[PDB]
Amino acid sequence: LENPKISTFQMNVSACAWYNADFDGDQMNLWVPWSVMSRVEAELLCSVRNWFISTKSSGPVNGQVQDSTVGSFLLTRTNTPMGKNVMNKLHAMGLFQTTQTDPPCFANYSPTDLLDGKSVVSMLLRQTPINYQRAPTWYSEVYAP
Amino acid sequence: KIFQNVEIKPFLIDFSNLFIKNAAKKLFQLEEQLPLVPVNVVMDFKGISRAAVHGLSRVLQDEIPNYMLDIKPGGYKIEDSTDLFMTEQFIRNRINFIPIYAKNETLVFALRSLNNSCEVKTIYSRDLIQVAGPKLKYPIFNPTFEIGFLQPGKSLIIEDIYIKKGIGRKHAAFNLAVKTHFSHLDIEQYPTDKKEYMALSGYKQSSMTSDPRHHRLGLCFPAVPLPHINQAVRTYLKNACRIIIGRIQSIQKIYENFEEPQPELVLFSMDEEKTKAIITIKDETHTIGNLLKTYIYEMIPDISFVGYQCVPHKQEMVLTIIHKASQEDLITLLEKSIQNIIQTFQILEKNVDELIA
Amino acid sequence: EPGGYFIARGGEWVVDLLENIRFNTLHIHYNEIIRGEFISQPGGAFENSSQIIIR
Amino acid sequence: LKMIFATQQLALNYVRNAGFTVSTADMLLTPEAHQEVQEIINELLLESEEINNRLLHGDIMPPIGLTTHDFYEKLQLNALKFPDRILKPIMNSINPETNGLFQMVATGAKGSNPNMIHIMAGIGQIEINTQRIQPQFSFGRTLVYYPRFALEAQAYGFICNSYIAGLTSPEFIFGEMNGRFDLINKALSTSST
Amino acid sequence: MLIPVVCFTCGFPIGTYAAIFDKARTEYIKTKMGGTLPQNIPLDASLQIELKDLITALGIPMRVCCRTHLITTLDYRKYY
Amino acid sequence: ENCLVAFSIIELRKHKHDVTRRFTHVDVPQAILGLAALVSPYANCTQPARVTYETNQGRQTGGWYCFSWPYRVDMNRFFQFYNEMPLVKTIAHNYVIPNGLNTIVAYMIYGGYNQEDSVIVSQSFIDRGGFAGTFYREEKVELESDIESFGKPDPLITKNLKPGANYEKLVDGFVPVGTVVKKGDIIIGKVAKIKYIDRSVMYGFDEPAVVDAVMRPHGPNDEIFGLMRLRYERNLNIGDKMSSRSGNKGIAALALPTSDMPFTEDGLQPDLIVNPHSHPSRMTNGQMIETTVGLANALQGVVTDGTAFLPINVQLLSERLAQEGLRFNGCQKMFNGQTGEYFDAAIFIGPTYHQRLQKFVLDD
Amino acid sequence: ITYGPIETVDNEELTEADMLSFISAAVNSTGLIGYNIKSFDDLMDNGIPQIVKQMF
Amino acid sequence: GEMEDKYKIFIKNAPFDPTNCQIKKDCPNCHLDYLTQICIGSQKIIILVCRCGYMSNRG
Ligand SMILES: [Mg+2]
Ligand SMILES: [Zn+2]
Ligand SMILES: [Zn+2]
Repeated sequence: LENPKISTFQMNVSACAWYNADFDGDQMNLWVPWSVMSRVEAELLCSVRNWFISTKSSGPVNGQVQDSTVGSFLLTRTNTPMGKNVMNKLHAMGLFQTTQTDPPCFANYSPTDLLDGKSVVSMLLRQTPINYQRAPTWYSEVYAP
Repeated sequence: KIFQNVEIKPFLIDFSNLFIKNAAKKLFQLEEQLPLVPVNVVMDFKGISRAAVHGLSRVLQDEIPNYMLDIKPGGYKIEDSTDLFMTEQFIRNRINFIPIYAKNETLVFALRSLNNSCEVKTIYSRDLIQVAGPKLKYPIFNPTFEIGFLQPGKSLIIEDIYIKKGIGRKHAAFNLAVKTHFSHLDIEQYPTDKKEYMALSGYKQSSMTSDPRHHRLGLCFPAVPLPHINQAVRTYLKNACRIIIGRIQSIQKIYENFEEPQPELVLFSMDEEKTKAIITIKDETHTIGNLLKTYIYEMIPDISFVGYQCVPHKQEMVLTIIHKASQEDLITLLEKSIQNIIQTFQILEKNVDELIA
Repeated sequence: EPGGYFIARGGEWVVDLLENIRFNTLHIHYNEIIRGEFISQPGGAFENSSQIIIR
Repeated sequence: LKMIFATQQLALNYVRNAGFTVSTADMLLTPEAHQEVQEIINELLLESEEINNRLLHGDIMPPIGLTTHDFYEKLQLNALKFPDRILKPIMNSINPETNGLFQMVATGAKGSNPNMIHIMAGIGQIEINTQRIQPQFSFGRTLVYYPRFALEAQAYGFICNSYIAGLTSPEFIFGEMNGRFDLINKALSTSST
Repeated sequence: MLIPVVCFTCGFPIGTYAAIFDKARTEYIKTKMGGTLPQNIPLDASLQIELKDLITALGIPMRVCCRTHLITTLDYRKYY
Repeated sequence: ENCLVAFSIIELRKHKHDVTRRFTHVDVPQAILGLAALVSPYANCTQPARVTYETNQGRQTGGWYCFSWPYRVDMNRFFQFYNEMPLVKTIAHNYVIPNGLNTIVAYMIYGGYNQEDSVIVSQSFIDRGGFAGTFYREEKVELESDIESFGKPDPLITKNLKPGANYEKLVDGFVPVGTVVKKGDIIIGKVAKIKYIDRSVMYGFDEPAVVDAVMRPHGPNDEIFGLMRLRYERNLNIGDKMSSRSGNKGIAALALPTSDMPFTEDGLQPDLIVNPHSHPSRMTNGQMIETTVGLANALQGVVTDGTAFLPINVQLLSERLAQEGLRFNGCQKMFNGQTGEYFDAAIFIGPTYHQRLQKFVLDD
Repeated sequence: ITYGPIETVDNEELTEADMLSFISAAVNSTGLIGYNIKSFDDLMDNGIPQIVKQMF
Repeated sequence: GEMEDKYKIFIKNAPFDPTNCQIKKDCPNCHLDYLTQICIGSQKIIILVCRCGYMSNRG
């Protein structure tokens, strides 16, 4: 961080599950390996991708927390209070201008063509095609009546 | 005529209020209006994108060169500033945020205050005396700011108070206009006093699909001379336009160097028919990035991708374009987009001169 | 400032309000299976106190 | 990990155009739905009073193994539980399509149904060590506010008020007792393990 | 230690009216109380006088932030 | 233990003709709380553990820590320039000076930088002095009786000078008051007769200070010792902890310029953007009621009393908003400052009293 | 002392904000830090001479 | 057992302790409108005592 006015260690909110950390005033240690051997095993052994699956519970550790959970709901929600949950080509493109992936192709879309929220998510999930079918947390038999 | 219907209205003191009248009379012998008043300006724009109108608003807020009063290093005389509570940090922050309407940088002021009485004495801005520069025929600030206060026996001497130039994006003491209104006049609205709609914004179109091209923008300028209101406001608007044009023209001298190896323009041939352009500009903001994206998109409706990013921790704007033409054709289209931006803002400045009398 | 503090070695110190046990009262708690203690004080807040334990 | 970040930006870039907020009016019941909650709570207290009137006539006979005290408290603990229908007046007051407090809870982003009930409808019975408030203020009083051998449910930690309505002094104290237990157990979290 | 030169939130010059607003405010409250001892005027009752029209007469807009910072800022000359 | 106390006068009036519940005394409910807990407004509408959190965090707040600070040489003490009476005050502010500001807080998701107990701050709010003050450290260096003395050491006749340090700043043994001391600078000269060994003092801190006041007083044994007061110009910056009176503490994570912050249709923009997800589990409802009440106080021109255990009605407090020209929920049409696009949702924004907790990132 | 009849006291208009004046009076008489100085005054008036003289 | 000596003093003092729970039930001895209810022991024995000396369960 080349801004001289920042003194904090900054990290993504989805990485806090590894350290059981939050941003209420927690402090964390950081050291940079200077040796070649210590530098190799940092990158090959101790990279945080190795702790994505828990050793304790064999399940995943990371995912969306609090804003990408409620924001992924709103994005893939079928109906908005304004009617159908759609966006034009410009706003569909603008969802991807930050993901740091390769941008999708929107060439087969006029400026007035509307894209569903699921259509935009499918553009991103096509890189790693998976098969999934469960009921969401949204559907609760408590709220159904 | 891209924009019409400017409405200019200064913020005046009401001396029909007896309490305000008496307080002004026996504090500053003030029976008239202050030499510098705030001015509210509301302008209607028609046939223009909100990228352009909001870029103009952002520039007028904190991306236009502005002037403040600063203290030169060592100008705060720790020797004869015997007062203990009026620290240099407190008084410097007080003086930086006094709004000024200055016409040259040469003016230098000084503050020499002595408390030789038995009561705490308040230091106002009428105690700042001009020591260098041509004599002011009109004040550059109001004389009613409470700069500080002195305990009995203490003093405050500050020398070398000069006029510093900057932009409010770097330090807020250079902010110019405060936001007072923004709306789109071509989008219909709900009655949001009803509890059926009180959770929605009020507009009848989602912002994901709406493309408004008729706007009303109201900004308040904090210190403008009373006999020159129209002359000041007009100037401000023109400068805003020009600032944008200048920045746009900088990108304009990058596209033309797409043959030379340049660090701010990177071109790829993704396939045998696709081309990717990446423009990285340091210390740019959402103003230029959004203008560029919007006008590139209007020039090329069937563009494969146009996007931009101003990450806060990187201090740069990165604009990515992916299109189904060659580098020659893509650069031609980019130059056309920039020429359209410059033409839009030249039209805006011409209409500024045509409207404000 | 209300005051109510001490200055020692140039620093400012406060004597803590101490949560002590009431005197002249029998306190019962649980080889030795019960314990009844008593800290008598002969009158006044500064006199010496003699503790007695009935086990 | 690369896809968590990428779907995080789609989610965050959507909300920067859709907006998301929570207000004080997201936590407020309709006057009609406020009466529905008071009816439900009076049913809880009426069923709690029926047990006490059985205690007055000595009609409470425990099973083989339990004493009269522990059978009486088990009857009270279960008679003062919020029915599942308590969410009818909560869900009648809110619009799930716009209410931000509901959407944080319903999507699993933050919060839970008891949190929504406590804020909006009522807190109910305070249980400490799966037990009510035990009289520790001199032999049959839980607080100085309630008489000795008080039979009302309020005397032992039943809070009829929601947070949005404002607790009273006895209800605040009982909730303070409940909260202090959790802090102490969380303090034993570090040391014991 | 004083009412700020500009609003902390938006930057409107609230300080150019601060001094007047102080003195006027004091006089206004003395009109609504009716000549009472400075201690016999309870603090909680002096703050319930509506200053909306006075601030409007100063020429200050109806912004939440500006009026918040103008009304609630503590003066150090009254605490020392 | 011989008393039967009615918890309030409302309870006593309820049982006025009740011969089966005869009270000995009647209580005033606010009496069950301390002075720090009475700072929090509508504290009975918050889950009480957060009231405990505030009682821990209220004393941690910066402000006017004393009215004689220029006459002191303190260690790690913070003086905050600007302080405000809360728009919704309580009885505790009849007896303690408030130390905070009535920040305009927007309760909204804005880019993901306020996630998990972080806030987005206005850089303009920071530049104008919001939660800005000065930080003070002290130094106490003594001498020996005719063995050691103060004075600018000379490298020729003094041994073991500290390596790579700056000795030039000294005048008559001390750096003059008003100059910037750096990392490695020598701040008190000191020579010791045995020829000499250099027991000088160096400034080992990351941020440069300024000599605020230096003095040569006498110790208990009537010996001259060096006393230096070091001051720091502390703005709010990224990593500093804020907190409301309900105990919702958070670290400043991002600072945006004026033109990047969100703004309502009327131009109102926040100083802090706090995540809505900090509310539902913490159940800090008194902060939301405070914003609702304080939003109409500002337009009305009044400061009202929000003491705990007073009768409140959030339905009537929300109608007070609609009578003042706002919406019932206190939410407004708001625009994205970066793009100029309106959110498809009214945003809850209004004045909430916030405090700066004295946990500075530069110290840690 | 024979106090007046309790059935003829007017309190039906006592608001819960009227009851905060009792807390005001209690804090004003008590003082925020009230006992800490009374203890020291008794120590410097009745405490130290008795402990010095009548103890050793 | 209880009611006899484990709580005899408390039971006899109950009609005078002001912190005891009163019950709206008439008295047979002195014809008083209210009685004092005490619930002692783990069997939760209920006793209605009166200032006149009345006591249920033949006391
Ligand atoms: Mg933490
Ligand atoms: Zn403002
Ligand atoms: Zn009887």
